[PDB]
Amino acid sequence: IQELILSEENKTNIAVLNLGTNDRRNAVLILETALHLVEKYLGKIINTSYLYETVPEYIVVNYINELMQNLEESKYEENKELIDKCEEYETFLKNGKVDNSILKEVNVENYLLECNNIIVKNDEIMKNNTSYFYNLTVVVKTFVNDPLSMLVVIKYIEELMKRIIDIDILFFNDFTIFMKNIKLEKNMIYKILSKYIHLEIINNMVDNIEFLSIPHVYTTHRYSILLCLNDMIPEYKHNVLNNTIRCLYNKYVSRMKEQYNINIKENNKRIYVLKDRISYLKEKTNIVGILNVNYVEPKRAVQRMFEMINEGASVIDIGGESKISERDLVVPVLQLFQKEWNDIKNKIVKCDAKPIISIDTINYNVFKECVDNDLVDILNDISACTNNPEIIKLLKKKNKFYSVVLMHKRGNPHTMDKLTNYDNLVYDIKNYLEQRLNFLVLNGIPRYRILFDIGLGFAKKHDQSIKLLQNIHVYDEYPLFIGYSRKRFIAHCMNDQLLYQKNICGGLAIASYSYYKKVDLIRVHDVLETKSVLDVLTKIDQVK
Amino acid sequence: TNIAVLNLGTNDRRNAVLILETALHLVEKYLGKIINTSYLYETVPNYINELMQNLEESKYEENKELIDKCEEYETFLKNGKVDNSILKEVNVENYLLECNNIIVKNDEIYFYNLTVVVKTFVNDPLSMLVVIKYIEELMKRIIDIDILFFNDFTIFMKNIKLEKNMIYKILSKYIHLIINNMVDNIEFLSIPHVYTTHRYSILLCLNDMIPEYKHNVLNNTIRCLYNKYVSRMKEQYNINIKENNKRIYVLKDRISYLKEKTNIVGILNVNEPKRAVQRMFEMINEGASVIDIGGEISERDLVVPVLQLFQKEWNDAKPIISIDTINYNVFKECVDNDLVDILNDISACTNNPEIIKLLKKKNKFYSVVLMHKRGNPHTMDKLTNYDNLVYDIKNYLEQRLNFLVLNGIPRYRILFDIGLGFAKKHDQSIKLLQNIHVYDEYPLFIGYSRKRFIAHCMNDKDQLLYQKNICGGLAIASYSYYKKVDLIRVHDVLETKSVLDVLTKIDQVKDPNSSSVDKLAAALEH
Ligand SMILES: COc1ncnc(NS(=O)(=O)c2ccc(NCC3=Nc4c(nc(N)[nH]c4=O)NC3)cc2)c1OC
Ligand SMILES: COc1ncnc(NS(=O)(=O)c2ccc(NCC3=Nc4c(nc(N)[nH]c4=O)NC3)cc2)c1OC
Ligand SMILES: Nc1ncnc2c1ncn2[C@@H]1O[C@H](COP(=O)(O)O)[C@@H](O)[C@H]1O
Ligand SMILES: Nc1ncnc2c1ncn2[C@@H]1O[C@H](COP(=O)(O)O)[C@@H](O)[C@H]1O
Ligand SMILES: Nc1nc2c(c(=O)[nH]1)N=C(CO)CN2
Ligand SMILES: [Ca+2]
Ligand SMILES: [Ca+2]
Ligand SMILES: [Mg+2]
Ligand SMILES: [Mg+2]
Repeated sequence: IQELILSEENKTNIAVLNLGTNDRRNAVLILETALHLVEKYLGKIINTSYLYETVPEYIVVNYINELMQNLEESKYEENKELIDKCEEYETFLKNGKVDNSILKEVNVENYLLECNNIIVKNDEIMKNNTSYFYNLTVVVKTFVNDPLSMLVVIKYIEELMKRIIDIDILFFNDFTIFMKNIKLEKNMIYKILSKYIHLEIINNMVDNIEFLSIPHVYTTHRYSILLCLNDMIPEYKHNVLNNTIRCLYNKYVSRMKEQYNINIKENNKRIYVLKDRISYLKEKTNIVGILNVNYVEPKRAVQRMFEMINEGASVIDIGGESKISERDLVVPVLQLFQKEWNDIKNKIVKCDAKPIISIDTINYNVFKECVDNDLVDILNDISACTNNPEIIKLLKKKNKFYSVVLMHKRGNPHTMDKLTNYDNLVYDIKNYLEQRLNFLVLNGIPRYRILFDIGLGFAKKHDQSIKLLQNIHVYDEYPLFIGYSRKRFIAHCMNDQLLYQKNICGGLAIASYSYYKKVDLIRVHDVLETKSVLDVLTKIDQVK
Repeated sequence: TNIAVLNLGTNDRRNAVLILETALHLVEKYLGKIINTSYLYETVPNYINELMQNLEESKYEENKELIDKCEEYETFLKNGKVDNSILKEVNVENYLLECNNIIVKNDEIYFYNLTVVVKTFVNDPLSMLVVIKYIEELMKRIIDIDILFFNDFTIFMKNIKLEKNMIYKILSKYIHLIINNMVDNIEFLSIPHVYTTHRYSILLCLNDMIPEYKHNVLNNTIRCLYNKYVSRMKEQYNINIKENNKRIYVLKDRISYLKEKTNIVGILNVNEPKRAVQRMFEMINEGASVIDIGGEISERDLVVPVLQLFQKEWNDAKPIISIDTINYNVFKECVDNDLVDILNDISACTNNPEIIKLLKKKNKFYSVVLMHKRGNPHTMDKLTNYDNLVYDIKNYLEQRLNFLVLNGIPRYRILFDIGLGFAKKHDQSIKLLQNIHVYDEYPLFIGYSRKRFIAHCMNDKDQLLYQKNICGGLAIASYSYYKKVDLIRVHDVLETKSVLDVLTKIDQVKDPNSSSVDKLAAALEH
């Protein structure tokens, strides 16, 4: 019992996990706490799905903050170093030569029978007599020897966090396992946990581990699982599966339309996260108000910030970059705002009226200072983290994750207008942003915290800027952020302060278009004007 | 007194209006009364001034008297007991064989169509064809006028030869008075016309006027025959037939394709004539296609000088001029002095139905905006109970169009306005916009600009509300653009033009399938 499980030969495995909660209000917090415990106790997070609000598929407070300060250390070291490839993961996808399973495997026929046996039994049990699920999948490059050991460590995580959180193993390497009548005595659980954790309870866990199925029994039966896997590993084909995850996903979607007339997408919603709350993808065009700092007037800038809030902005994007350092332009403004917002002698109940703060910077030192001082929520990196990818390390704090805008450009402001050739503009830009996302996600950044920005006017001719807008549908599956405001291409569409006026007016046309295209965020100079447009369009859509 | 259905055709694109409207007058002058018209259609298979002055007078009197019913026309539609045919009438199968015989013989090798209904004093379709061919000759493919129906008669006359003596005495019966080309042209006579059920353009026009008509020859109602052709062109040939067979409305004298452009109508609201003519020029330069002038010291004194000064300064890309009046005498003056092109009647011509008489001259037709409202400015906020808001207003406006059409105002010159903010609560104005698609078949003109409902949608204080209200209007401009509203009446022209331009640009796709092509190319690349 103690020989191959606690074997000193350290290996690198690939595991796929499903994370789920029922707590709508705290979903982000619950799930992201689990994500941290996974980085800490299991290995490295190298892929995530989007977050989903999910229809239940049963049939065929702040102690979390205090837990985070009392965690036992892992026996395995964290490494935040950027990686550009992962060999084990490539092997896992292909899906070939890894180490032999230390747990006994079953063949396909045995797996299928045992799996169906569990499901029929479960459908029957459950036919007895509510709330949405919040789901996420993750890929972990794990130092844990085997899936039973991993299940033990996962149950500990579940215990530490305690329906609040459900963590399941969907895949572990290419293994096919069905062990039926597991009992591990308490000392064996202790021994497993001690291999991985500097232990400082177990009583619960003995009861809880009844059997082990790899793949998870419900992998092919739950839409919510297939929905999450489709984001991460669509080309993947496990031995016990009739097809790739993408094919299984697509067939499920059509099976609901043809056999049931249900569009299964309608009540299973994709979620992105700007700060700490759920946003439904494509459900709201958010206004991002632009705050340019270039003079020094930190008091005037903070007044403008407050003006913008009242004018209707959900997000404030501050930037010094377009003598005195960038840091000295932005940090004092953010420090003043932070003070002035805290010294609100108004309703302390009115504290969920705070705008999300975004910083338009490519510079590590500036972002590092803002983050340490709790001055910002989002990184707006116009180089899509290519100028200094080390910034990606600052998006992960132990309990906390930050969101990030990835924008496309070529060159710098003086070389930009030259670098205009594209073989296939729309798709070049899209694939570029997709590749940039794969890199952050490979490096442990939650997929649902990443925003795509085509970068209008950045190494684009005016016709190319227009064409990217005509073809904006290309981002229908993704969180989309655009900045068209006061850019020169608008003017090029119209048939000196009159020219500045027509430009602002022309932007509001793009605000309308964005609204109808369900653009998630628009970065604008003119907040009041934009808010007024969106309000009217919203009201015309509201059927009473 | 007979009921005659005519088709009128031309192929000159530039002068289609002037060609077909002149033909309309000559029909009015020489044949009876126009009591129905269709829309103008573009379908796919000039000293008229000198002619208008030296025109021969009819043997019948022209009365512009309004009517609200026409019993003969109602009997035509039924189709009940009418006067017996004074000509050789064939039966069902005999007509069908003879019909097929002209079709197969002709099957051996842009079009602008308009149908009309005429209450005619002319005794028979053959006599009418004589007057019709004479009408065609006075105007000389330039204009072709056919007889689609004459009462309920099933007629075929196999070979016709008539002399200068016979033709002169038919043409004398109806006119006080060359016959050279006329003798050679009249070969035969078919009632109904041979191509009635065959050409799409004909069925398209007839569906405007007489959808429930069922001639003894034809196997279904004009609508059911129309609807079959539409569904068969899609199912059989995978072609949307409405793509190349476009509906036309006319604002002045030029063709406008229904639902193809959102025109800006600039508001000139008087109370100083010099300042107001400056604003008109400004508005043209900001991108207004139409100017809407309204004073409503007298209404006439506020507006007629401004229009007269404008007309002059222009003589020292012309905007279409619209007058916002319900006053008969004010419109009459403007129209006699060629100062306006359009009547904007906010009472939908119910304040004074006589105003409709002024939308016609010998050579002129003016267009009109019909707006829905209840009451006056002081009472309207109270008059907000509707059985079915959306449908009561549409039917209301449809009844009004029918009335103007019964009286010979061309169908294609009448514009619909829902009257936002007139006897509508804020939610009802919104509901009306939400349901604007109910006007997909019609020329639609709306005015939201600066009205109170815009403000109600929003979540230095009075100046802020003013600014928000102009900006909120731009959202409605955008909506109007996507919904394909034909005209929008606005205060802020530059702003609205800026918005419409950007939206037009976004919509101009150089290659209509480059979207899927580029997608495939990306999918085929490593
Ligand atoms: C030399 O003068 C010029 N000549 C021709 N075209 C020009 N381009 S432009 O006027 O259209 C223009 C204007 C402003 C910008 N940058 C503003 C930003 N735009 C964004 C941001 N962040 C995010 N995420 N997305 C953004 O779109 N941060 C700042 C870029 C292009 C131009 O200006 C540099
Ligand atoms: C004295 O009465 C009033 N009292 C309080 N608030 C009022 N404000 S309101 O915003 O609801 C509003 C504003 C303007 C109007 N009418 C302007 C016009 N509107 C049109 C037109 N012609 C056409 N064809 N279509 C038009 O919509 N001519 C003039 C109607 C309602 C108000 O109305 C004048
Ligand atoms: N791949 C798996 N991941 C998680 N739990 C599993 C798996 N295979 C079997 N189980 C068992 O399923 C039960 C967990 O159910 P739940 O409490 O709903 O997560 C426990 O008895 C586990 O031992
Ligand atoms: N119902 C009808 N209306 C008009 N013309 C007709 C009719 N029946 C036969 N025709 C003949 O068709 C000729 C005109 O043909 P077209 O102008 O080429 O369509 C006339 O001169 C008539 O002789
Ligand atoms: N949609 C959905 N349904 C479920 C889920 C879940 O995560 N999502 N988890 C279950 C057992 O924990 C039971 N049912
Ligand atoms: Ca780790
Ligand atoms: Ca007459
Ligand atoms: Mg579970
Ligand atoms: Mg003909």
